[PDB]
Amino acid sequence: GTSQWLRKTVDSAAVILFSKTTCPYCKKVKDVLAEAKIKHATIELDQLSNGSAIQKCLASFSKIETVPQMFVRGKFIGDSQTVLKYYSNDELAGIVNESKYDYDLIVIGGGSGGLAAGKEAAKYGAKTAVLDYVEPTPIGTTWGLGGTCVNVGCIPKKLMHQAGLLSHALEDAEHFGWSLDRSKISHNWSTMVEGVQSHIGSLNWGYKVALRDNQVTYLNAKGRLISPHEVQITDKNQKVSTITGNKIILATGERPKYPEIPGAVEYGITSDDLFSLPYFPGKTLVIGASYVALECAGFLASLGGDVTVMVRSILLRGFDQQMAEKVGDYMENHGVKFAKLCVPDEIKQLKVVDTENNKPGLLLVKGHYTDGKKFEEEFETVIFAVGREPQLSKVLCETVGVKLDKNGRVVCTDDEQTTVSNVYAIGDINAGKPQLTPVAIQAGRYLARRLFAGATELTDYSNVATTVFTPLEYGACGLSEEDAIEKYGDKDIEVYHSNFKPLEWTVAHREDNVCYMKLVCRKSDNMRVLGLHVLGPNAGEITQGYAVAIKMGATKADFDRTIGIHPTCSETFTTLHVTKKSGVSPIV
Amino acid sequence: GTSQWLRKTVDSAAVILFSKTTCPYCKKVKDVLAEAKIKHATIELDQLSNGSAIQKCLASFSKIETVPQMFVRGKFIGDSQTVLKYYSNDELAGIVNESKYDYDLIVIGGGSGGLAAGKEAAKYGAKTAVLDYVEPTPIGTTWGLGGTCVNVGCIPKKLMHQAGLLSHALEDAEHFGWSLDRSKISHNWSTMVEGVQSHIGSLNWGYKVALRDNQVTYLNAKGRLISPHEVQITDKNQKVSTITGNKIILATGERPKYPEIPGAVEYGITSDDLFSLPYFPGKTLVIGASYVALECAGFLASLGGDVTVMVRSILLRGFDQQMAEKVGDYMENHGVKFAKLCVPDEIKQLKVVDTENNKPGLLLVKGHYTDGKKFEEEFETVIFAVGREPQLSKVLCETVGVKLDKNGRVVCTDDEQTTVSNVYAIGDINAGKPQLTPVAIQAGRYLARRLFAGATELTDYSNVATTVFTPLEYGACGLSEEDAIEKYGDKDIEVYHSNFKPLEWTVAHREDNVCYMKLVCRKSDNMRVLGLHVLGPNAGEITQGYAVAIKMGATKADFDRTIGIHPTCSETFTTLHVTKKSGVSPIV
Ligand SMILES: Cc1cc2nc3c(=O)[nH]c(=O)nc-3n(C[C@H](O)[C@H](O)[C@H](O)COP(=O)(O)OP(=O)(O)OC[C@H]3O[C@@H](n4cnc5c(N)ncnc54)[C@H](O)[C@@H]3O)c2cc1C
Ligand SMILES: Cc1cc2nc3c(=O)[nH]c(=O)nc-3n(C[C@H](O)[C@H](O)[C@H](O)COP(=O)(O)OP(=O)(O)OC[C@H]3O[C@@H](n4cnc5c(N)ncnc54)[C@H](O)[C@@H]3O)c2cc1C
Ligand SMILES: N#Cc1cccc2c3c([nH]c12)CCCC3
Ligand SMILES: N#Cc1cccc2c3c([nH]c12)CCCC3
Repeated sequence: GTSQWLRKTVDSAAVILFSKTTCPYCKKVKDVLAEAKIKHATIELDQLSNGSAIQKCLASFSKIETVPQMFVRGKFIGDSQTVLKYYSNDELAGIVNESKYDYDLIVIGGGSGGLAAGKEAAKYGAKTAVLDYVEPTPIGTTWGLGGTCVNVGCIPKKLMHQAGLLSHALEDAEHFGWSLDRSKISHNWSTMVEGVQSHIGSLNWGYKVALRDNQVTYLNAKGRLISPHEVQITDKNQKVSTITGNKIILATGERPKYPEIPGAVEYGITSDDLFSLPYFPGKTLVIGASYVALECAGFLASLGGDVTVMVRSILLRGFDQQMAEKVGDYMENHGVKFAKLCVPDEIKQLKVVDTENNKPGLLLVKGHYTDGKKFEEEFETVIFAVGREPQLSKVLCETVGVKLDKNGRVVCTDDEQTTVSNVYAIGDINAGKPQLTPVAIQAGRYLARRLFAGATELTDYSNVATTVFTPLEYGACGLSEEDAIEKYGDKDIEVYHSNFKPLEWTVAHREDNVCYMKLVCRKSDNMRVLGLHVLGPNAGEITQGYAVAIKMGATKADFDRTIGIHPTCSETFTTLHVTKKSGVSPIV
Repeated sequence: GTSQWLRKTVDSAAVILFSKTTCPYCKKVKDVLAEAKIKHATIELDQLSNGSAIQKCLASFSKIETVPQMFVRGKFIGDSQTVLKYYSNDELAGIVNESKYDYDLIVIGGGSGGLAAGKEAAKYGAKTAVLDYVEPTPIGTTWGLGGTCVNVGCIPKKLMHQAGLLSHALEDAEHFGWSLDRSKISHNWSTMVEGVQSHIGSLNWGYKVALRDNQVTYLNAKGRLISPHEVQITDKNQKVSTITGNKIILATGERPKYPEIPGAVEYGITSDDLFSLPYFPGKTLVIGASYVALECAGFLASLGGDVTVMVRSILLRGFDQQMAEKVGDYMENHGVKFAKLCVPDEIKQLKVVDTENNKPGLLLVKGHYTDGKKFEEEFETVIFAVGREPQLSKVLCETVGVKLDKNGRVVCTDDEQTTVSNVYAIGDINAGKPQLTPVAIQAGRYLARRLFAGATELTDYSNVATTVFTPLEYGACGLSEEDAIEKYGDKDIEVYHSNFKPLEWTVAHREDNVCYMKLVCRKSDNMRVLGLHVLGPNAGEITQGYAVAIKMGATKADFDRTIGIHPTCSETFTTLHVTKKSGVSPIV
């Protein structure tokens, strides 16, 4: 019970003190540790409804019953007088660096969650080190500390989204009385990349400073787990060496995948190259239909690019497919060409990349349709976006004993633990979890606090809100319509749906019936909202708030009784009434 | 009990039928009424957990116990065979127009809630009429059906907001690689008003069509309640006449207020004139500090106007005052001049409005500071925005017996009822209620359904979300910080707060620490979120979703455990930690 919790907190904490806020004698020892710059976690026993039980239970270790007690790395250090004896006699910081290992904590992977974990760990006294290498792309693209979001993901994509919507700011700017001529402005790619790279720069720097000011040894080195507590590192100078840690965290994320065909790796790029590209790609083939694939097709189009997407099977597999279809129909209606049910066979080269003039090469793409017909067409740039995958063999010697799944990802209990007890994994290599940057951040912080601070809080992986930043934005929460039938049966599912139109689009003369939204509720369980969907502007802002109501289990009636803000788009959700079952049309 | 509910539903319904979905004999009578185009409400007894009790209780009226039973205006009409006897013998529509009054329902006021009520009422068979007059402003400004939001409120203001933000689209458009020169574009006022007026036109028309297709007699006439069931109307031709109604609904909203000083009414305008102004106002005095006053100062500035606001007392009285201050400091830092603690004495005229050249007059404003000092300065346009007020004496003869409060508003029970039983009020003349367009809409629909359909649902007036559409937008939900102390005491209040910066502002080189947000929770009641506040872009979208969680009573831990969407602004709310109490700084 409580019994058993507290033996784990004492064992795993680097430095921990039990106390009471109403106590001079706890206060006087805190003061000694602030001054000697000794960092620690602290449990105020007068603040848990468990504190009496623990205060007596503590004695199993300390053979005493009173506050304060200080432990260092599982070992009882002493009460008040003995601590200040260790201090007055100049013996403190030598016992507080007593460790069977170099580091309390070694984090392989300096990305989203990996930095999140390290930062929170050193807060509570754990001697923490953090390791990052960026494997260069086939053409040599490489970036700075921070991981996939910062450098080749959510941050550079979304700014590049923003530059695309500004293409319709200027269109609309005319009808609202501004005296520009949209039809005579042009977008410049280099100037756009230059700023996006300037901001990424300042993120790279800010993380290095953050780590340095928390006492975290950053180690620009490729790291491998040979034994449970032995991590082996290799630097830029190719020097080898082993470091040791009590607890080891695996947070190395993923990297892009390539179709096995002639020409791919040679003459094609991916997401990692695109965001610091030194020239505008020009005519572009986007192979793939993931969110990454449509989003990148999206801003390329919006910045005057000539864009084509080659769709193997469906658009956005695993999302609601009505919204898929709607998402893509906006993009077709606004430029982006789709090659439907189609698949590459080989890339040949017609012109080499000209790295003096900032100009692309030129390509011949050869592929086929599923019905038989051929596919042949020329393109200046070919971007593959067909999936991401981890590469744990480079990182995790199969001999240590961590159970990978069939995909390549790690099997973890609901506290992120691997089949070796001193190792854990978070981020994209956790199996069957949401592969999202704030999800990683959520895991790495809550896990840190349980290893080095006695926290019990788990991460809730369910019902995590998402948004795709396509020309029209799509934001989502919960099950998609088709699944929620496949689980409770059509009869048990009612759906409320509606078109709409942002007030801003009225004067701009935009479309009457493209925006859409729907609630998928369960009849039998009090009409409980099972999933929520919206396509229109600012879907991220519109969605995120409803992620809370839903995590508390909201029903339709909660939506009905709550009052809207006007004029907004989001206020349509409070007044829905037309059901799919009814057959009444959802227009305006 | 149930007993008593059902005598009210039978009494007030114009035409109502009790039935069961599993019934051929109910079906066969519905078919007869669809064909004769007879409209009605319908209670399926096999769908309430009260249905057995009612089915027997019904007999108090019908002396029978079986389905279906049809009543018209409180009178039992017959079972199946007798209804189709009335029909085969060509006697139906004559009994279904049996009424002790011309209309079931007379709605004085053709605005937000007033139209909302009328529309929902005629759905369930009630012979409904709707009345609207627009009292011309002192200079003669007048508009079409729809009310204050449509014509001189939320719709024309917010589009005019939109034209203001597009002023910073074009600024930012440069840094994202677009080849315009922001510094050489100018805004044209006439072209902007022209479009906003085009959209309002199409709203005016759409309401007239809506009313006409629901069978609602629209009566462009000024209406007055002389007796409880007698309403007297006067048209454009000044013709008098009386109409009679069973139930009477008061929904005439409000109109603008004027300071009692020389020159005001003569040489000044208000909100009603501004939105169809035929010239750009130029140099403008904004007297007032309501939301209306800052919002209008806001877009005038953003469209290059030279703008000044004269603040009697505080900014935005009744909102959080930290957010007030922050709101205004953005506007000062972005142009808008504030004359602090200051008050007009008189307006004199230097030039008359020149209505050929589309040019304003010119004014001399004379006023004083509260400390003594004088105020004297010239201005091309003076906009008064010092409060709205109803004028019920024009509408409601004091002799009938409806209890007004001290302000001028009506006293209603929590079902919108006036001290006369057949009369009700909704919208801005309901006392002590939120004066918001979707609030009016919410009252007018739920009230309709209870008068003519047996509904029991009330409107929940508490915790209604708001947003001010100032240059920086401020959206709000719940108590403001100062109140939530004044009710539970400082010790019981914890506050979580944080700065932030939209990812979009990064490349645009906008400000590091202007955006702000905070959660005001109650320690003792499980840290329950009492109010929520945000200042940044898209506050309306950002807020509205959290209006639901809060209506279900969300606590901080609900925010902590829910996962964010990234990059958005809204995702800061899921990761708050710094408390005001702690004193840790909220920057970035
Ligand atoms: C184009 C794109 C856009 C995206 N947009 C969004 C979005 O808008 N929102 C969202 O929530 N998610 C988005 N994602 C997903 C998001 O990036 C991931 O959830 C996130 O990056 C996962 O973080 P992580 O901490 O698991 O690992 P990563 O961020 O991938 O970081 C792990 C780091 O460890 C390094 N590493 C690997 N092996 C070693 C080794 N042996 N030694 C040392 N270092 C090593 C890697 O190079 C990397 O820098 C996007 C992804 C892509 C590709
Ligand atoms: C500038 C401005 C901006 C606003 N912006 C917002 C916003 O963004 N969001 C929001 O929620 N609220 C906003 N409001 C408030 C919103 O307009 C009100 O809540 C709403 O208009 C109230 O509607 P109502 O149905 O009570 O009456 P009204 O909309 O005022 O309609 C009543 C109608 O009845 C007419 N009438 C009066 N007397 C008679 C009579 N004797 N005979 C016939 N007809 C008569 C009136 O002329 C009017 O047309 C704004 C208000 C203003 C002034
Ligand atoms: N299409 C599109 C699109 C997608 C998202 C946001 C916007 C905005 C405009 N167009 C948008 C024009 C001005 C208002 C903001
Ligand atoms: N200041 C300001 C302001 C207020 C509300 C929204 C916005 C946006 C910009 N400025 C904004 C620039 C482009 C992104 C959208």
